Amino acid sequence: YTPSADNLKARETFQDDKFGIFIHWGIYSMLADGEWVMHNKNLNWEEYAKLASGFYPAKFNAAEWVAAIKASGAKYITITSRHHDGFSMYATQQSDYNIVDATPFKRDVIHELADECRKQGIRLHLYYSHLDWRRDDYYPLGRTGKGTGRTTQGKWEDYCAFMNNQLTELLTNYGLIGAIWFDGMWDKDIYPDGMTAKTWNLNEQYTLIHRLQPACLIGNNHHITPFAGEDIQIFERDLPGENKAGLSGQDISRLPLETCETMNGMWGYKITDQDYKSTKILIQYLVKAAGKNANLLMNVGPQPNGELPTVAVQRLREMGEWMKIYAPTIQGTRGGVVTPRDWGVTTQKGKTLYVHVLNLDDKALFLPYAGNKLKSAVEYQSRKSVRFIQDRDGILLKFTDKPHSPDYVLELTFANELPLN
Amino acid sequence: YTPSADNLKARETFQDDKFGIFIHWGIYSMLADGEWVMHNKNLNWEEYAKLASGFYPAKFNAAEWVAAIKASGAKYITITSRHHDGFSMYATQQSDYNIVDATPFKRDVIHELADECRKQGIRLHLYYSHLDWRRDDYYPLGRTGKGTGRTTQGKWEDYCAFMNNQLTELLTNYGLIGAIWFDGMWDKDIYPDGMTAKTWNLNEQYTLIHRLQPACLIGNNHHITPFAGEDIQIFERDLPGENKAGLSGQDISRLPLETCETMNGMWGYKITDQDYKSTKILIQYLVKAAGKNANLLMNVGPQPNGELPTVAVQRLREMGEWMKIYAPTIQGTRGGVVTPRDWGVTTQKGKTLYVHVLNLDDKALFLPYAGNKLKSAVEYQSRKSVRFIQDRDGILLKFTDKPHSPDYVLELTFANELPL
Amino acid sequence: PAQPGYTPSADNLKARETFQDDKFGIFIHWGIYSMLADGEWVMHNKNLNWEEYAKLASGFYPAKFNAAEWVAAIKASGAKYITITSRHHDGFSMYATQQSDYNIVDATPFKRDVIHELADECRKQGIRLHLYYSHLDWRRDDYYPLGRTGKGTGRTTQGKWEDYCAFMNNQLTELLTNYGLIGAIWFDGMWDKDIYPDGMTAKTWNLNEQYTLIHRLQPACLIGNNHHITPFAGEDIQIFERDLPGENKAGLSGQDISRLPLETCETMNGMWGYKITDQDYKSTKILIQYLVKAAGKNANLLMNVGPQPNGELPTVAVQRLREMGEWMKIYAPTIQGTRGGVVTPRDWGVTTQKGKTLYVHVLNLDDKALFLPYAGNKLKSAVEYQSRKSVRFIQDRDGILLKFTDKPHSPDYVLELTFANELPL
Amino acid sequence: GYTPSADNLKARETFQDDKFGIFIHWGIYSMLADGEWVMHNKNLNWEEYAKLASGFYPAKFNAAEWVAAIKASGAKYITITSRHHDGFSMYATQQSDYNIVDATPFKRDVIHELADECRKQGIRLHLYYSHLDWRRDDYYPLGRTGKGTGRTTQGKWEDYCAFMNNQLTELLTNYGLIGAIWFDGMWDKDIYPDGMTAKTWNLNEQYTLIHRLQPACLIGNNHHITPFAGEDIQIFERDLPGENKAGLSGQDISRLPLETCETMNGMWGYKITDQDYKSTKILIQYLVKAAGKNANLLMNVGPQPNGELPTVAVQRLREMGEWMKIYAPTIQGTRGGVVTPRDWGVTTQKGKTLYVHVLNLDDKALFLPYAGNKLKSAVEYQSRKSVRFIQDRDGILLKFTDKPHSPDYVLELTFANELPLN
Ligand code: NA
Ligand SMILES: [Zn+2]
Ligand SMILES: [Zn+2]
Ligand SMILES: [Zn+2]
Repeated sequence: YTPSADNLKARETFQDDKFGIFIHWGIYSMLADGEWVMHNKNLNWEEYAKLASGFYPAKFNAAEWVAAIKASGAKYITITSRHHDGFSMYATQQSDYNIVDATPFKRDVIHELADECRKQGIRLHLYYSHLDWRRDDYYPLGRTGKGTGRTTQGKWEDYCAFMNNQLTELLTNYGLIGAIWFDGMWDKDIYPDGMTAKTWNLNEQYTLIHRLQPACLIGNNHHITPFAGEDIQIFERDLPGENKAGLSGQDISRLPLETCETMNGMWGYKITDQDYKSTKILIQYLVKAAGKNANLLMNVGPQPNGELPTVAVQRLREMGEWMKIYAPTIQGTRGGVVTPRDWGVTTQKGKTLYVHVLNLDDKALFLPYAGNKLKSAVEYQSRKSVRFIQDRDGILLKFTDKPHSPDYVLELTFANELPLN
Repeated sequence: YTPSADNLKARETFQDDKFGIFIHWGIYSMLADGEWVMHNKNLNWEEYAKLASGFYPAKFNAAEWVAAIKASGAKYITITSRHHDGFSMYATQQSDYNIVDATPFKRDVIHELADECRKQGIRLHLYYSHLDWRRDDYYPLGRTGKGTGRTTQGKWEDYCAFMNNQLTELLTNYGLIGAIWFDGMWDKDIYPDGMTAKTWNLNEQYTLIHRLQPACLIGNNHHITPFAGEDIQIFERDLPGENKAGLSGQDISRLPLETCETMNGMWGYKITDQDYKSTKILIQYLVKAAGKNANLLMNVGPQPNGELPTVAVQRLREMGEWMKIYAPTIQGTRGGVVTPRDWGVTTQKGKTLYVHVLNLDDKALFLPYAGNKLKSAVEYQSRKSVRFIQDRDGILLKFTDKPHSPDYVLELTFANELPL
Repeated sequence: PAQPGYTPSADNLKARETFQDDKFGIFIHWGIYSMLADGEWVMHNKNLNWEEYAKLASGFYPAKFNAAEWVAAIKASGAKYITITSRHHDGFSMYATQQSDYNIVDATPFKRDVIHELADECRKQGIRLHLYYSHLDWRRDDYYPLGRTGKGTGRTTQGKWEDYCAFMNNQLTELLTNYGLIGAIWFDGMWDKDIYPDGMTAKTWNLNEQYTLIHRLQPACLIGNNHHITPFAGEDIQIFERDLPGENKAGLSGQDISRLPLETCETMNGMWGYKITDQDYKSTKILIQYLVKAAGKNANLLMNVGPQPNGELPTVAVQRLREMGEWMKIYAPTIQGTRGGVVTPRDWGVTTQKGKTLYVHVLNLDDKALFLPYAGNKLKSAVEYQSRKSVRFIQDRDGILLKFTDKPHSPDYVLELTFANELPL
Repeated sequence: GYTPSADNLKARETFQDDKFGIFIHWGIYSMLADGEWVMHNKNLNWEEYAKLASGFYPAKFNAAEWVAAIKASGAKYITITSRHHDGFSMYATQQSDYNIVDATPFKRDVIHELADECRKQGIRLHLYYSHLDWRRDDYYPLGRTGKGTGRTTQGKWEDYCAFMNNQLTELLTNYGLIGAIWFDGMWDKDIYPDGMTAKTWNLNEQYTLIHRLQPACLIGNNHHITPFAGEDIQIFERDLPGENKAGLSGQDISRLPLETCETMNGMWGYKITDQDYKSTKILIQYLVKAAGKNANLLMNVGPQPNGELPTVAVQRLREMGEWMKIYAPTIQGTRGGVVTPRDWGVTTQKGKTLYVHVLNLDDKALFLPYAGNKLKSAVEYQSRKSVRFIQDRDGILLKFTDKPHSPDYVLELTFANELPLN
């Protein structure tokens, strides 16, 4: 695999963007207990499908959704085109089990979002599930979905053809797509060959994607070393190199990095979970991702009435108030020469090092960097000079006051370009 | 309270009818985890209310619902006008939290059902909750609804006025109403005066109901001695005199009796519960209720797409095929002079005793009844004669074959009217 | 022959008849799981490490254990035999085995072979001793491959199934050599491998070699196997767990009733091993009726007690047993020495029979007449079993109708009916 | 009111010097092996639970082996449960037959045996004693726990208080010198308005009795609030002073000697399902972090029903001791340092010496926010090599040749003036 020039350009734009919004939306939103409900509660596949003919998110408005997300500073959206329950949220001809043909809503919401994304300057990424709890040609089964009541059995080859045909539709009828974001491969990690490219038909899938849209980036949330043909690496609920959530532990690759996370605790809408992370924690999460050279893909789970959660919209609005001031210290940067520490992180652009102080009550900060003369240091907002001392061992900044919250940012200007590790 | 003559007339018709269908339907059908979900999961009243603007039961059809129910032999429907979550399934003007104003469906389903009920000859009963998990004027709180996020406090007097105004709408704008079926007063059984008529404004409520529709029957699912003004007594998930479900134990009154039960395990739609009682068990439940002089109110929980569960429609249809043969042995009867036994039950009408053999391998049956000469005994369906021996100790019936299922019915004719 | 190839010896057939005559035995589930007092399955249920669990043995000291007192309290109930766990699923041996040091003599400070002590007192007091033995083992690494249980007990090495089978053969040999005459071996656990296509075969479980070995050592020893399916050739009794034969209220049965002697087993509270949270012991009335219903279905009742970690039988269980024996002092002849009666069980009760005698056990009837579907044998007399008062009856070609002067009393209103001809079996 | 004796004040300073002790929770709840709260948590009938006693025989118990394994860690004292909430006495009390000597086949006074060995091996013995009782019917009225243990008779609170006084007298008369009484359980009555008063719990009389029999005996009471007059140590449960990650703290830091208690696995009593013992690295750093906050660490082990200390805990203690063999002077005999805890580590101090404990740092330099006291020298504590430093009015910057090693990279700084205690 050798990525095309347009793909490489897209990789650079992706890393420049730093911030996107995940959207998990499907008929599981009506049950309002998370996107895994079909499997978690062993719901019969035919009984679950009866929900579709009552699905009517009357307050859905794509312009409003995209506007609310753009106001956060985010530059792209990743939306579930089809999740594990096998329901398609677009006008597919591969199955009548889709938002157009099976619901009274009768509208291709992916189409409506694509149109508004294009109009508002937001890039559209498509989540697509390798795992299927409904179709009988997902056979043999893996570790999940054994309780969903399937009693017939089809051919894996036909399931793979189904996925190819759906990917082809998604990359034909919805304009330029910035990425395909695969998920679910891990379902067969119980078999010896269950995590191979051959088992999952990855080479054919990736070649097909890049043939239709060479600039489209491919990610696959398998939590292991990226397969040839992937263009981004995904870390689920952890910064690269961290494993507090237990879904990581894999080596950091050379691909563009993206951490995904929930704003409350769940990907799909969950009516019992209204505990949304504070704006301060969300801002620091984005800064910490940027400081580890990674994008943040922050999730919102839309309601069954088609509105984004009001509290999520407020958080996004307030993140955008901060981005109004600080976006140039995050967007367009890469992880800085000083890797993340307990006090905070650094990001860099050209000859500029942004020092993001997130957690420090003292009035001095040692930076382990030498060999590049520091010409100036100022507070990013006020532009006041920051006193400093530099020698062959590093740089010591001194501050007039306690670092303020949520991020006390210093702009350091060096004589030479900062190295890219 | 002395019931009007129209009310007494309605009480006898109710008992004649013997069989009705309960319907629990609301926006809780969307969450498909039972009608109690708002309390069970301590759902915030404002967050729960956001569900209404996505409620669109597009496959609802009142004519199909009523026809599927009529086909079972059932004679009446009891539907939730407003349950504990406080959402009104009708075009109330007392709150904007209703099916017409708060949902994109925009249709008064109770008015559509009332119209089909009247056209198809089915009587309409209305369930109404005394308990409210949403309104801040339901104050002080009882034992439920403490977790639904209310932070303002109103006045019980205004909540009582709310209930009166809704009852007036229901008994004025929907034609003749066969019964008001109250529920939820047990929520305040934790307080010393929590279960009094004064606390719950029952006398003013009951008088209002009977003023607007004197023939309307009043039931109250309080699980205790019926209050003056009530016209039916409710046993929840048990036959009168039994307490296998733990919600009964109260003395049997002289009011008409009604047992309510679920066809699967839950009143509201519940996607995890697809375990519907067999047709045999449902038929036997109706017969056992009749044999204890009680109606059976059997429940269906409609889906959020507006359809009755297809398996429930099937069960109803199959009950109706049985009723097409056997309806005269339970409708128009009262509990029989021989009270329920392990082998089955009896029902009666005039001088006729119907013996319902539900569970018997023997080719004979002893009946402990004496003092009334038995003139004839036949198989109800075949009309063939059944040999019998009668003396002062009782009656012994003898059969040619072992009793068939689900109900082997004998028709016995006595010289004198059977006592009640 | 009920079971081809296998022909039971004359002495085995005699033991089968005595077993059915006895009708009533007491199950005893005792082991170091009694210390944890949360049931005999605790090592699997809580995924306890096999090495950590074994550390319990060096603290096991049931100082109030008294074999004579146990056997006396059990004899007092009318029970005729005891079935005791020699080794349950946790793999701990409650006797002086040379196949493993993980046993009550070598691994505990108690240092006493309690099966030997019980066998001696059973012989002294006229009670027969049956031995439970587990096919399933959650400790040994030669229980390999695993079945559906025991995957969480921390085994990290693997042995050979052939060595596990040799281990069981040599333990069975010890049990049938060193403890006198043994009335039955009661196997359990082979359902563990019902997840495999050949997992329930005689070949997988080495049953033919085991059964042949048992009957070679003690031809009169009866073999039962709690597999919940059709009995394998060489078994001499059929077990129904927590149900009467033909019933399946507890969900562990459903298998056809064989021609072997039948035995239903049940707990007196809800659990087999001692369980400190479960003090809900069935009433004497329910226990008496359970024994009668078993006898009426031609089955023995094996009723369980789970001894405490201090070595005592639960006081409430001893009281129930005493009160059952008070009833048996009067009514034992209507159950012991009988077989299931020509009238099979009904909602009102059951019948048992012996010779020309039919005992009608009315367990649940408020009316003052009872129809009995039996004809072809002249009824000569009917009396109340205890008072001996005559019971009025009418007999014709369709059956018998008894009439009673009073509502039937509890827990069992027994009538004794005497016929002209032997009752059929 | 309360003025501590000269001997009490001396014992307070020795306790703080010692820094490190081992908690032992042992009782017949060890046989059920599901925690010391089991009789309440599972609503066990008090009579049925007591039947366990006649099967209790910890045949592998050996007081010398226990004390030896604890001494090998560097710890200087042991705190053992003389009687926990289940009401069972682990010593030869004459106030109840429900005790290890009279009610079990073991027939041995394990507190006596431990006291003998503690004296022989030079380890101080502290006695935990529960104010809460789930068995006795004179614990009446009930508080929030123990309502399911099946009591159907009612005694008198004054008789329960007399029972406690009589047991405390035994423990302070028949067992040699006792370094502390460690009370627990009065929070049971925090549901009543007067439920946390000294009057309700008879504390003044109890404390006066303890200090009359053994004036140097230190009194602690795990009530999670401001210490009562007469207490000589303050207890923080599962948190360092000033922290509340475990939710049992939040009380102001007093001027009494401070002690944080914690479990090695997750439970105080033996728990057969819980074999997740904190790593030696985490245990050493816990001890250092406690010392850096001017607190002792009381680290728990829950002995098995066969009488052995868990072997993994013995091994952890041994490894702790291998670290203490090198680093004990940087912890024992110190007080919390003038630089309070930071993300990178902590400081401790003695005289003019500041020990800088680097616990979590990838840099080859460290800024210390301390001024007004001239730094005379800085060395690596273990190697003794000099550490370069810069000092000015804003603080001190230390520079290191290599990345700090684990579990604790210790620098020894020597100042011109005595370090203050704030
Ligand atoms: Na009868
Ligand atoms: Zn378009
Ligand atoms: Zn012997
Ligand atoms: Zn001594």
